[PDB]
Amino acid sequence: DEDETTALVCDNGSGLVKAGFAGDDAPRAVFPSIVGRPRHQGVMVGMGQKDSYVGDEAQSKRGILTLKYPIEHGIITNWDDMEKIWHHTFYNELRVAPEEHPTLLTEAPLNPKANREKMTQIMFETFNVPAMYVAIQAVLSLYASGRTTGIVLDSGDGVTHNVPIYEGYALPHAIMRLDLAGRDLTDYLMKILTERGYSFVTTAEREIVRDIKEKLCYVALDFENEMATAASSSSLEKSYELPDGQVITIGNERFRCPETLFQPSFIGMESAGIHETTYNSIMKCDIDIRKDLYANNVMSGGTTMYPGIADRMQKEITALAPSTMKIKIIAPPERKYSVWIGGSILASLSTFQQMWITKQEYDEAGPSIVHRKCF
Amino acid sequence: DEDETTALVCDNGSGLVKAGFAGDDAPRAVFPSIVGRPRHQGVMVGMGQKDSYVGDEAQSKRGILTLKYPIEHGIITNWDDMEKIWHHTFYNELRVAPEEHPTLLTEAPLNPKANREKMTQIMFETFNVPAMYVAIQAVLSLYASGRTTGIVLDSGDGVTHNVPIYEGYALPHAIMRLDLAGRDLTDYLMKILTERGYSFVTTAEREIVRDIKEKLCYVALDFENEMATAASSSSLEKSYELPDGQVITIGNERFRCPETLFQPSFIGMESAGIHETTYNSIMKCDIDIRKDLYANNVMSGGTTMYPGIADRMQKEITALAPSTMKIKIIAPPERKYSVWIGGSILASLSTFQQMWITKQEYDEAGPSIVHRKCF
Amino acid sequence: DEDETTALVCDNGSGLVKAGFAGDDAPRAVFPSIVGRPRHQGVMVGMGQKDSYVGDEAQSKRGILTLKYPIEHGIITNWDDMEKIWHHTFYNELRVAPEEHPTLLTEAPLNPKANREKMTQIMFETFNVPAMYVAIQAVLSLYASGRTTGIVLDSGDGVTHNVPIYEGYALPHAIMRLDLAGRDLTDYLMKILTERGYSFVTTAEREIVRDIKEKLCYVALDFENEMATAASSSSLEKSYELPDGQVITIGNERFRCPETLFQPSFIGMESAGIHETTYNSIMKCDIDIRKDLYANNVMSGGTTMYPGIADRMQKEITALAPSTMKIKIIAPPERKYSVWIGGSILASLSTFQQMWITKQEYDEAGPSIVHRKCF
Amino acid sequence: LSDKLKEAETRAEFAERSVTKLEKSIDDLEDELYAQKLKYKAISEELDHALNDMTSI
Amino acid sequence: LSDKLKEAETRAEFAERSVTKLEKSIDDLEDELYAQKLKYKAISEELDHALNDMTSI
Repeated sequence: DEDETTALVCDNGSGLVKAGFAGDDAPRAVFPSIVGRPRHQGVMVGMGQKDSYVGDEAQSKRGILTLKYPIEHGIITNWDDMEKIWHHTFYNELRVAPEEHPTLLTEAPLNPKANREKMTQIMFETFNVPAMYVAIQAVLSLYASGRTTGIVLDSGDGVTHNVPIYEGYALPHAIMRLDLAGRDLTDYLMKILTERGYSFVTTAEREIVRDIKEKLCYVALDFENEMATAASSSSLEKSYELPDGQVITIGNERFRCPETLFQPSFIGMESAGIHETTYNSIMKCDIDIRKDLYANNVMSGGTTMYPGIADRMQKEITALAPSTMKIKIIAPPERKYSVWIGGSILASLSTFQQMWITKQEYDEAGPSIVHRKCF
Repeated sequence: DEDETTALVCDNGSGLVKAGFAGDDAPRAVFPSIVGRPRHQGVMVGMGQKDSYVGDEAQSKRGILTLKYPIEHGIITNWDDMEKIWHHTFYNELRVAPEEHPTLLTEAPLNPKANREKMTQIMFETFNVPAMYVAIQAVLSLYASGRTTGIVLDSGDGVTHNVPIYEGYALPHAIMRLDLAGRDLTDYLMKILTERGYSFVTTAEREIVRDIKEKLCYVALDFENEMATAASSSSLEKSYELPDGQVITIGNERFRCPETLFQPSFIGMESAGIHETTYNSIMKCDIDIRKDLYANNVMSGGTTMYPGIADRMQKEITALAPSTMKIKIIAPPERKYSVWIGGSILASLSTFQQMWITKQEYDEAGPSIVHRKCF
Repeated sequence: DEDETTALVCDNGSGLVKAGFAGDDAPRAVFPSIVGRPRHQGVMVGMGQKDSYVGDEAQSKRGILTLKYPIEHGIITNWDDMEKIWHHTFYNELRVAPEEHPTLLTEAPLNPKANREKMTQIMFETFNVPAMYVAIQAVLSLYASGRTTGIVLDSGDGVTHNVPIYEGYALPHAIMRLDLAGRDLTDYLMKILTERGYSFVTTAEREIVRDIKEKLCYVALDFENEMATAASSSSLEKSYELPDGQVITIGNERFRCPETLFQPSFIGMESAGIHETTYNSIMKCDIDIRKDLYANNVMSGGTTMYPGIADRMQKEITALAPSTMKIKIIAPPERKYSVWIGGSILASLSTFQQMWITKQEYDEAGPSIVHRKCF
Repeated sequence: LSDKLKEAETRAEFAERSVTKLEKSIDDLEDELYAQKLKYKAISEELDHALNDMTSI
Repeated sequence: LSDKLKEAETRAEFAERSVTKLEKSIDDLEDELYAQKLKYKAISEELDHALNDMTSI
């Protein structure tokens, strides 16, 4: 509920969409970035049944639906599905019509430009939003974390960008984009669970493995030591109950999934991992910047939920990092929600009300305008 | 905050800015002559952020700034950045306002006249100082050291002046203005540290090297012997800790840099070194002058603080000089900051209160007046 | 397979290696400075398969190899990998044993001492070369161009050294070492091609972008006007064919890349560009030297093959230079092969036979000898 | 041949551009030589005409 | 491509002759400019010299 024409804020990834009203500390609605479609022939009539299902509808009726998402490795590929997600999120759950509210959408700085143009176009042409702005995900993560300086390691579902910012300024030459994210970690787990005798390939099955990953996995402070024990003893297996009452137990696979973050070679990627990019983004920053970024490396986005990741990352960076200097990783509670929270912080600033593209400038120029007006 | 209209005294050089009030025995504060500017695009909103930073602000936020020095080897060219340096020096440090105090600034005897005219113009037109006086650095150097007769060896960051003064009179035909200074040593050290595998090319790197030089360097009494051992053993090496935690170990570069003062050919300069210029400035004077000048070679400015510098120059001058006669270097602890002290001495003399340009004479004549009123 | 005991010429850089026999006009063995290694688990047996691949082998089998460069920013960081490049270049392609062929290697004037001594050591202890020499690329560039005077802009993959020579003598105080090179231009292009929807990060991708740059990029004489049309119309776009049959179409990125040479801030570098450094290499030399260096601005090495660069530079230096003065660029079609050609000229010169360090002097003094004997 | 053509086209285009640069530089030299003669012999020859009068008296 | 190459190469080599012809003409115009500058200089200076010598009388 809202009693003022505040800006709307909405973070959109390949995982989930978080939305709410600017000025709060949390989204008021969160939906999966999913549009579902039936793959069966109907026989009964007078059954209702939709052509397409969105967000929670897509998951609730998923037993006979194929589930697809609109965003791939940071970009929108299906604008029509994003319009459905935002239509449902804004009008049915948040009960707000964007026509009366400015809207803030987000992306990291290296995100292909088509994404910013589509975010701008959908809100101006299908929602008639009076104003738009596309913000940097690293900017919003630092606002949420209480920082102006730090490196944002946005280990989300799609892509990780690891963007360094100092005194509120971009250091773009040092952004070390990485082709490793939560969606790939799910795929690793599906293959290793197949080795254990449980094949997961269809939509319902893919959703189960994603759910297993989120609830059972952890990074492991020491991979080899954790594996030496997990591979030898059943006492480290965690039992997950499958939707049909059957169970699956997961042992060292429980940590080998997130280990891909430290071992991308697990999914065929030519990279050492998220700690390597954390290190390279700071390594390329000015010598008089480094000390402030090393003491403030920032976790943002999801996959940061791993109760093994907090110590695993600081150990891995400290090992590469300079002596004398304090090396530290910030792993705030505003995790998995930091971009939305930062969005609220930015959207509600008085200093940000001059940053909006109006629905005047938009129609005169078209959506390419976002490329000149936002950053 | 002062309870008297004491003159303000400031040495605004290519290196440091020294300031305090007339009548004291030291500058109250010393900081670099730096105005810094962001070299990056801002991305966070509501971050404050200046267009330019001054002095210690410029160094404190330097991680994203390019840093410039308005004074070029003794002359002021970027008067706008110097207005900011003076405003900071006076109001944020000394807590004085030139409007309520006469002001004394200083320059070398063969410094281009443009420097004295521009300093006079700005203090009268932008700070509304009631009076001005551009002093000679050589005059101030001997006042601080306690001599009416001697050679001023002001070997600081900008230029080495080399001027003989006898009984308070200039002997100008014997001035050996030399383009060899502490500023060249910083850049030379960056190049020889590059030879060791530690390249330095940027502002941050230059400020790091200036710090290495100021803390690790010396000249030594016997260069070749010091060189032979430094080049052969770790026993003459000294480490330095960089701002980012890197450690550089420096050997004969520790003195090979500073040695450029005696061997200018190291930086491509056509010069016999500071000891020969001292020697010749005396040899060009009458024989009833030389007896007093050789016994009173007086150090002022930076680089005079290097171990072995007074002994190194005295040895070389003595070797070039005739026997029977005594050759001596005066090198008091009030080094590098002694010209400021001399400014305090001059500003406070009763015999100097008729030497001021007032803000009447100034407006009637314009800033060129300094050329006739000061000396 | 050669008919004379002629020294080899091997211009081994951070990019490619041009090798051949002294006395000729061209290299005979041209390889990338690449050592490749498999990053996959084998399934078939009896497949041969090397631990490492070099030069053309590294590129031919690159589909599953990670490719590394043993040389970075002008120096060898991995000498074991250079022994592998050298063994192949010498024995398989040039088909010569160094034992009877002294071999000339190249370096930049301010290149770290460690690199010049390590190159000397490998050729004497691993290849048993009878003698060694390490040459200055600027010397070689001037011989190839028919000059003893000029500014050599050796603008290759590693470092741009900006080094002046007059009447065959070095003018080292005026060398402007610059941390901007062809490798950075490739990285910049990968980042702006990401903006267009084509991210490039892996070895295959890194090699593709370097090939795109070499084939499609240019500077022209006016960036802003070229950008105004490239950013507005498909008429300035050029398509590049990717190895799998897919294509990438590139617009203003085509010139924005190499423009970093004139705008280093594009990669976060604190520099005014290559024309400022060329200018300072001329300007920092004596006034009676400047006229000859202005008239002999010499293009050498890589990046000199960007369309419009020889004239772009003459224009940009002219813009900084005094009027009346003639600024001239030397830019023959033998561009970039001029270092190799000079290596041939110098190595075979009768006046330079005494400049070779023999494998007598080498063992008595050790590899540091190169520092005292070559120049 | 496609590459030889692109290269020859680069050379043709190079030569068209080089020619263009030289079309500009020939005209600049045609105009600079013109201007220098037009102002130099016209002024200095005029100065020698003035010599005819300057050195009279 | 063989025909397009022959044209690109022919046009390139021809245009390269236009490059060398314009370039040569530029150098010749510059030698003329120089000579013109030299004569200008020599005349103005000969007159200024002689005039300085002959300012008086």
